[PDB]
Amino acid sequence: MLVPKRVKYRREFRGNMRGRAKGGTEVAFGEYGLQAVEASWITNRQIEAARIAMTRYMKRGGKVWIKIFPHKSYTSKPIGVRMGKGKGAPEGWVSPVKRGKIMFEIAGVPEDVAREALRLAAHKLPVKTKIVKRE
Amino acid sequence: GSTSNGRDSESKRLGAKRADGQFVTGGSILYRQRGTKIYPGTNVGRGGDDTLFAKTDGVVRFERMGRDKKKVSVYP
Amino acid sequence: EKKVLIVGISQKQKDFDYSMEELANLAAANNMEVVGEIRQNIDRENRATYVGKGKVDEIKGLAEMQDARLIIFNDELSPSQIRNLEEALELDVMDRTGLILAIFANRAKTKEAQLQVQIAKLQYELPRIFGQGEDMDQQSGKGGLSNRGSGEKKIETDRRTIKHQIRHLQKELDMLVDDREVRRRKRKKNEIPVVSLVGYTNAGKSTTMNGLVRAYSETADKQVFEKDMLFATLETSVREIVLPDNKQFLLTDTVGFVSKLPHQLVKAFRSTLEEARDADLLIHVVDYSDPHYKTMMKTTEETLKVVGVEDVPVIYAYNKADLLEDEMYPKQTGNTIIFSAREEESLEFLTEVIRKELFASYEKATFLIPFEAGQVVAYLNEHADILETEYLENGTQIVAEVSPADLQKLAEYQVAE
RNA sequence: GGGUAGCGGAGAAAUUCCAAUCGAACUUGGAGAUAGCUGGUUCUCUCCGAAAUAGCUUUAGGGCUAGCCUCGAGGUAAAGAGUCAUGGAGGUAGAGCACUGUUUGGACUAGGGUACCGAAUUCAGAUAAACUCCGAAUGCCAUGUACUUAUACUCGGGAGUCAGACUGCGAGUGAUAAGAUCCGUAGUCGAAAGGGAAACAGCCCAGACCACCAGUUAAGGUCCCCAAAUAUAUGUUAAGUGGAAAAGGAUGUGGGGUUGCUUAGACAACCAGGAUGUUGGCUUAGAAGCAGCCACCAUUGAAAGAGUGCGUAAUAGCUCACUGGUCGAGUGACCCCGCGCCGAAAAUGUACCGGGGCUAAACAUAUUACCGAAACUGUGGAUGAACCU
RNA sequence: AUAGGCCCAGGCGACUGUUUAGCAAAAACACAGGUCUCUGCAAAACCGUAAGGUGACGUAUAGGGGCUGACGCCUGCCCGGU
RNA sequence: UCCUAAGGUAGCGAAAUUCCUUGUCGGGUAAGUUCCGACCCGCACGAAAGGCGCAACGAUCUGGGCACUGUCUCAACGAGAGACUCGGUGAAAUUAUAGUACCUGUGAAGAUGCAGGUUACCCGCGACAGGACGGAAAGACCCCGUGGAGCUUUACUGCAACC
RNA sequence: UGGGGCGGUCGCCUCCUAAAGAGUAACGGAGGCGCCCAAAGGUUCCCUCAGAAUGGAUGGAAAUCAUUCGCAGAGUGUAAAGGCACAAGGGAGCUUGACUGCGAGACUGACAAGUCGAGCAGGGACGAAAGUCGGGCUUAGUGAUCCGGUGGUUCCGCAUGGAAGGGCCAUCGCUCAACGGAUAAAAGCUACCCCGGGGAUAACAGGCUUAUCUCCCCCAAGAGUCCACAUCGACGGGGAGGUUUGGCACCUCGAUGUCGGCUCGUCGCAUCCUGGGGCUGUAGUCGGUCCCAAGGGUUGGGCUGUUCGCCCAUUAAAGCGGCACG
RNA sequence: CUGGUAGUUAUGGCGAGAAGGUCACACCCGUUCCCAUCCCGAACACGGUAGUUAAGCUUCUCUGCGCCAAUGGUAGUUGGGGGCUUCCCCCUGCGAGAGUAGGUCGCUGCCGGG
Ligand SMILES: Nc1nc2c(ncn2[C@@H]2O[C@H](COP(=O)(O)OP(=O)(O)CP(=O)(O)O)[C@@H](O)[C@H]2O)c(=O)[nH]1
Ligand SMILES: [Mg+2]
Ligand SMILES: [Mg+2]
Ligand SMILES: [Mg+2]
Ligand SMILES: [Mg+2]
Ligand SMILES: [Mg+2]
Ligand SMILES: [Mg+2]
Ligand SMILES: [Mg+2]
Ligand SMILES: [Mg+2]
Ligand SMILES: [Mg+2]
Ligand SMILES: [Mg+2]
Ligand SMILES: [Mg+2]
Ligand SMILES: [Mg+2]
Ligand SMILES: [Mg+2]
Ligand SMILES: [Mg+2]
Ligand SMILES: [Mg+2]
Ligand SMILES: [Mg+2]
Ligand SMILES: [Mg+2]
Ligand SMILES: [Mg+2]
Ligand SMILES: [Mg+2]
Ligand SMILES: [Mg+2]
Ligand SMILES: [Mg+2]
Ligand SMILES: [Mg+2]
Ligand SMILES: [Mg+2]
Ligand SMILES: [Mg+2]
Ligand SMILES: [Mg+2]
Ligand SMILES: [Mg+2]
Ligand SMILES: [Mg+2]
Ligand SMILES: [Mg+2]
Ligand SMILES: [Mg+2]
Ligand SMILES: [Mg+2]
Ligand SMILES: [Mg+2]
Ligand SMILES: [Mg+2]
Ligand SMILES: [Mg+2]
Ligand SMILES: [Mg+2]
Ligand SMILES: [Mg+2]
Ligand SMILES: [Mg+2]
Ligand SMILES: [Mg+2]
Ligand SMILES: [Mg+2]
Ligand SMILES: [Mg+2]
Ligand SMILES: [Mg+2]
Ligand SMILES: [Mg+2]
Ligand SMILES: [Mg+2]
Ligand SMILES: [Mg+2]
Ligand SMILES: [Mg+2]
Ligand SMILES: [Mg+2]
Ligand SMILES: [Mg+2]
Ligand SMILES: [Mg+2]
Ligand SMILES: [Mg+2]
Ligand SMILES: [Mg+2]
Ligand SMILES: [Mg+2]
Ligand SMILES: [Mg+2]
Ligand SMILES: [Mg+2]
Ligand SMILES: [Mg+2]
Ligand SMILES: [Mg+2]
Ligand SMILES: [Mg+2]
Ligand SMILES: [Mg+2]
Ligand SMILES: [Mg+2]
Ligand SMILES: [Mg+2]
Ligand SMILES: [Mg+2]
Ligand SMILES: [Mg+2]
Ligand SMILES: [Mg+2]
Ligand SMILES: [Mg+2]
Ligand SMILES: [Mg+2]
Ligand SMILES: [Mg+2]
Ligand SMILES: [Mg+2]
Ligand SMILES: [Mg+2]
Ligand SMILES: [Mg+2]
Ligand SMILES: [Mg+2]
Ligand SMILES: [Mg+2]
Ligand SMILES: [Mg+2]
Ligand SMILES: [Mg+2]
Ligand SMILES: [Mg+2]
Ligand SMILES: [Mg+2]
Ligand SMILES: [Mg+2]
Ligand SMILES: [Mg+2]
Ligand SMILES: [Mg+2]
Ligand SMILES: [Mg+2]
Ligand SMILES: [Mg+2]
Ligand SMILES: [Mg+2]
Ligand SMILES: [Mg+2]
Ligand SMILES: [Mg+2]
Ligand SMILES: [Mg+2]
Ligand SMILES: [Mg+2]
Ligand SMILES: [Mg+2]
Ligand SMILES: [Mg+2]
Ligand SMILES: [Mg+2]
Ligand SMILES: [Mg+2]
Ligand SMILES: [Mg+2]
Repeated sequence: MLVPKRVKYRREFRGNMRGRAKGGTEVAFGEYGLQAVEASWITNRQIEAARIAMTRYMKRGGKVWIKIFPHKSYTSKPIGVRMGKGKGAPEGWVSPVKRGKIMFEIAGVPEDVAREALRLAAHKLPVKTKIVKRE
Repeated sequence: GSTSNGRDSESKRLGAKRADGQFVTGGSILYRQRGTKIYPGTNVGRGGDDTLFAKTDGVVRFERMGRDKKKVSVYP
Repeated sequence: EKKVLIVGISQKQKDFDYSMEELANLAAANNMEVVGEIRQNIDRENRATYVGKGKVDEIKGLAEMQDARLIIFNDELSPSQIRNLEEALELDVMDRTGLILAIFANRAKTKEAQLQVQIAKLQYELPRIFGQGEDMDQQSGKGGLSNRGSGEKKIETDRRTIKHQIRHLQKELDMLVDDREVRRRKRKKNEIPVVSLVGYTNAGKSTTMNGLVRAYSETADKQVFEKDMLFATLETSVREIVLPDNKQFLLTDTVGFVSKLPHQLVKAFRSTLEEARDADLLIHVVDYSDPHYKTMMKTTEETLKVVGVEDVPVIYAYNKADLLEDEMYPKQTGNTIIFSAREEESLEFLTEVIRKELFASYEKATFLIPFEAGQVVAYLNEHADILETEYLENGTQIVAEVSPADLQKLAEYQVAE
């Protein structure tokens, strides 16, 4: 699973996800891509599952791109611990995706199997998506 | 089950202390800083810890020296 | 890759070095690497700290100078031992049971296996609630005559909670067991012989089944897993085999075994060994290129007896006989086979072995199918081994061998010479 | 009948007994001990009117100084407030890769033994509270001769307060939970009645000196309970949606666009045809369009496939694509939008519009009247301050 | 009318006895027995500021204190620390 | 072979002592988390805080059996004393004023009293206890107070006593 | 102090939170300090770094040499931020201003304290001169009062002269670190406990939330003798409920009785039996799954205080939950 | 025409190519003294012009790098109002960053010579 090799600080703020995507709002590498319509956090587990289900249908033919990466980390507390006494220990890694950001790319396959592969990927992500193509 | 943080210093009240165009008495402080964010211009001297004061009575004028620097001056 | 130690004591075992190396292999399987092997030869395990008063210091020093985090012990520890070791070594501890549960919890890729692993882990962690809660029981609010505070004790409340959340999974596993026999209904109604395979990990069971399936199965695309990692196959798979003489039976593969398996997990595999429990021919694939093969074989028999497989025709099949230099394979002695499951002679050899074992009531009997009445020529071609056929003016003459069910099913068509 | 007396006596030992009292008897005195703790504190009207914060504290439910209220008295280069014009300090929102971390895909392997690199160059594309080549809106400081408006400041007498709450916006901790906790900013409650939210301190409108069987409006409303539109014009919904809840599923319904075919006859139906080499080859006991693999032709003809689905173990038989005819007005394929449907389960009794009830008395756009408060106005009274005569 | 239910096996305490008036009758206290130790008589110990007393009108086979608790078999190693 | 003053001897051992634990095997029972006999893996038995046994004794604690029975399956009848009606005498705890319903909701988050509906002629007698967060006792549990008291010691400072 | 205790912390400096002036909290996210330097201070004069490539070397990837490129990619006693190449960085010559008395005026600020300062006088260092120098590129490296010790003094000195003693200036003695320091001097048990208060603050029950828990679904890799969807369904995703383990601390401490059993029940349906039906890997018998359905029914014993659980024997069946865990 | 000496945000710089010169300015020669090198007359210091425009310096050309820079649109946002509230929409005022049309091989002051 995609994790950073090392980080400067182990703890980070939750942040916010308001506004349009700063960059990457268009397809540049492949010819089809999944575009987010809403905004939500995407963990690294959902990136992996949406990728195996995406290359398995393509039978390992053609190249896919991952346009997002889980830079930020989040923490959690055990059950039975009261509030306070510091901060929790990190658990996973997330990538806050604002609306209008392409998350995947497809090239090297015909029209029929490009849309179907993207369709199976979208069902594993918690955001409402749309299949978009280049020009 | 504990935190090793929880330490901070005491704020030093930095920043400007007189405004542009305001008549100022000699010997008064104009700008408290660390290092040299603003250079002393005419009738202005920099102290031991880089506080710009006024040497003569006059009018404070913040003004721009060469492309990437600032200075403060006092004009009678 | 985590850095760990490996500790074990002899305690009157007959397999000390092999079990130690097996623990090393198991640790290497869990993406865990070893940086020290401490072995003590004490007769009886120390009641308080598994190893001993003095050996703890040696373990502590070696782990301190070897940069290791977790220590993996060779046997399950009582809660007092867990607390004492974790408090003296000021690090974490873990036994064989916890390690193998973690291995299974990661290799499980189905709902049944996951539920079984979860129930076994919960049962494992049931005795340690005392030490889990002692720290908060030393400061459990305390006091005295509350006159309004509950009616029980903290430890007993924790036991009630854990038992309440364990019987639910017990009921769910009972329901799952009842479910698993619905898919067996069609096999049960039609009496078809089944050949089930058992053995020790990496003995070649999956490779044997894959070779047979590629040899005879119509759906040759249907294959099985095959890898060198511990516990590659964790779920049983059934395949239907069609020998060229139009004979039918099924062939099933099972998960493998390891030494000193926890008794909690064998209760869970009691279900996964149902297919071998009710079988016709067994094959016990014993490795023949590993010197502790006698130990592994016997361990297989004790595990099978624990499950409840007995009074079953067993055919032993030693594998990997290519590796051994100057050996005659394929061979056959008594009920023992020497072969390698990667060649087109050993496989076919074992096929006629199974043909001898299973089908032995296929007596031959001539038939005279009426010429008009079709649908019987076809039936006596896909369910028999037709020796010769003849054509007459009053019908057709068939000579072949069929099951004793067919001798009475089609008794009238036979004609005596 | 006697002995042991409270800093004491007895105790086969239980903190056991010493006048219904014993981890230290009863009575009087010091004594109105002390209580940063709880309770209580008695007549009326007029004017003004807070705080629940900072600092320190054996300090945290206490106190002291400052902040916030009230009374009195002073001095003017009138110093307070709002807006306007002008001048400034400061790196947030946004954005960006020019530095530092994180990171994707390609060309790229001087040299280690080709990422396994010690790695570096370059192209393209991302990312940041503790990154910045940049950088607003507001806020803040000051000058003015601007226009408007009433406070500021100093000295002195008297206090109370230092448990705050919710709502909108910007953050932290939490799980981007809590009527949670902790800050900044504005409002209301506290200390605020009145009208609307059914009832409902904090939400919306709005600040009660007294009297009136007078009028105009605000939020919210006008079928009945209940004052005022069963109002006007143009459309949507059929779900009681309106009046609860997602991923996902769907020939519900209305409005636009792009298009094929068609009165030299479109779709749908009805009639007829639907074949020859030939059972194509291989594999099979068996493979004739239809167990499986290989090219998938020519022929009659305007049509018929080396056969679209049934069927025979397999032949047989059924059927379709396509063609001709029969009658004669429209039919087939995508995109966008509005309103709707399913997903939809809990415990005393309908019980997720206040009720009745509604197919508008629901929703969208626009327009006009009215009801509606202690608000504002009208009439008559009582009163405080300032300034005048 | 008045007048023992019995039997098998185990833990504790040897037994009769004493105890929390008014929640606990006991496996707790005591006990005959064991052992250590102090005391030569104006004894040690205890009450009292002292005088005066108990011990005792006793004498070491006597008197005060600590632990164990019939009876049977036993009571192991350590004198560095206090 | 390292350290220590020395490294737990005999006798017992899932125990009034075992967390894991309903340890494991055997007995008793149709079925025995308690009981009895064994094993030793004694968290954390052990020799005058005595170790291991032990006839007699016990309103001691524990397990089993015979006899017996309304303890029970499952309750039925009868006697007396209260209760109940009449004559005599005649209190108490409690109490803001009360013409003192149900449901769903609201509210200081659990309403006879608020909102919307549903029910309900006025006054009593014998019974039952769901509510009046029913009565009694300024919660003992918990926390607080620079409150108190009793007890301990290699806490501070002292006194008696003795050398 | 998200009840108290165990754990951790208590004073000072730097950054983020901090919402573009200043200030701004939390048992919020990261680090340092309780010094060092006799030159690591002053002044005058001079110059410039890291790294890389190239050729020769004992000598290697990296030691010293030459050239080229090189706006800081180095350095600045030490942590971070701000700053500095017209040096605040690096060399050399001379020195002790790391001086005495002060100080218009400002910053910060409740107080006690803390910070900057042109300029005047006395007497100097460096420099030809103009001039610079009241420690260090700036911001941490420190604690009052009382009481004692040491040095000085044109102060007082209980009738007078002295003296003892005190005063004034300079300086020394604190892990008073709980760092605005109660005293020169200080640890525990209470289940034998007592008083004044509190729902300002915990244990039962109610309330908000739904991480966890129960149940229901979406996609579909796979299993199921071929066969995703008879029956299951991984890696992932979305909800309903308020029975579990939790979080908060809103009512109750001038008393809301707290487990299990007994008697008595009533309600929900996510149905254990019985009733009707669709699919089936439904030949028959026996079953599996789903839809409608709450009318009635839903056992007696052994072990344990037990809820639960295991076991013996039955039954058409031996349901799951709410009602202050009725 | 040139040698000094200042101001001005690099539109003023970098890089590239050409022309020129003893009247200046430099390159250059030598080390006696003043002075000098952790060694070195390289630099500094001193004494002169045998030689030279190949360097520095002056003039001319550029858009290759750099620098400066609109208009329009967009993000954001004060005030007011709405929602289906991880957030989103409407009216008025302010208004970037990036990208771009475009500009740039400098502009002024004093003194001495030719
Ligand atoms: N030398 C040799 N190697 C063999 C033989 N059979 C199998 N192997 C190898 O050993 C490896 C073990 O795989 P295999 O034994 O099939 O897996 P498995 O035993 O089914 C794993 P599990 O038993 O847990 O299901 C295989 O990769 C195969 O290449 C043999 O006969 N000889
Ligand atoms: Mg600071
Ligand atoms: Mg200085
Ligand atoms: Mg200084
Ligand atoms: Mg510039
Ligand atoms: Mg207690
Ligand atoms: Mg396998
Ligand atoms: Mg006494
Ligand atoms: Mg008593
Ligand atoms: Mg006691
Ligand atoms: Mg007594
Ligand atoms: Mg008494
Ligand atoms: Mg007195
Ligand atoms: Mg007192
Ligand atoms: Mg007023
Ligand atoms: Mg108060
Ligand atoms: Mg005050
Ligand atoms: Mg302005
Ligand atoms: Mg930003
Ligand atoms: Mg005053
Ligand atoms: Mg305060
Ligand atoms: Mg407060
Ligand atoms: Mg507040
Ligand atoms: Mg909130
Ligand atoms: Mg709050
Ligand atoms: Mg609070
Ligand atoms: Mg107000
Ligand atoms: Mg108040
Ligand atoms: Mg009001
Ligand atoms: Mg109101
Ligand atoms: Mg409401
Ligand atoms: Mg009202
Ligand atoms: Mg008023
Ligand atoms: Mg009107
Ligand atoms: Mg009306
Ligand atoms: Mg109902
Ligand atoms: Mg009025
Ligand atoms: Mg009037
Ligand atoms: Mg007895
Ligand atoms: Mg006794
Ligand atoms: Mg007795
Ligand atoms: Mg008693
Ligand atoms: Mg008694
Ligand atoms: Mg005497
Ligand atoms: Mg004793
Ligand atoms: Mg004894
Ligand atoms: Mg000694
Ligand atoms: Mg000695
Ligand atoms: Mg037992
Ligand atoms: Mg016992
Ligand atoms: Mg026993
Ligand atoms: Mg002894
Ligand atoms: Mg003992
Ligand atoms: Mg002893
Ligand atoms: Mg004994
Ligand atoms: Mg006995
Ligand atoms: Mg009677
Ligand atoms: Mg009477
Ligand atoms: Mg409510
Ligand atoms: Mg209610
Ligand atoms: Mg009512
Ligand atoms: Mg009555
Ligand atoms: Mg009441
Ligand atoms: Mg009460
Ligand atoms: Mg009280
Ligand atoms: Mg005391
Ligand atoms: Mg601000
Ligand atoms: Mg600020
Ligand atoms: Mg620290
Ligand atoms: Mg003092
Ligand atoms: Mg004198
Ligand atoms: Mg004198
Ligand atoms: Mg303090
Ligand atoms: Mg009390
Ligand atoms: Mg409260
Ligand atoms: Mg609670
Ligand atoms: Mg309650
Ligand atoms: Mg009360
Ligand atoms: Mg149902
Ligand atoms: Mg049925
Ligand atoms: Mg059925
Ligand atoms: Mg029913
Ligand atoms: Mg019995
Ligand atoms: Mg409950
Ligand atoms: Mg209850
Ligand atoms: Mg000339
Ligand atoms: Mg000379
Ligand atoms: Mg613009
Ligand atoms: Mg711009």
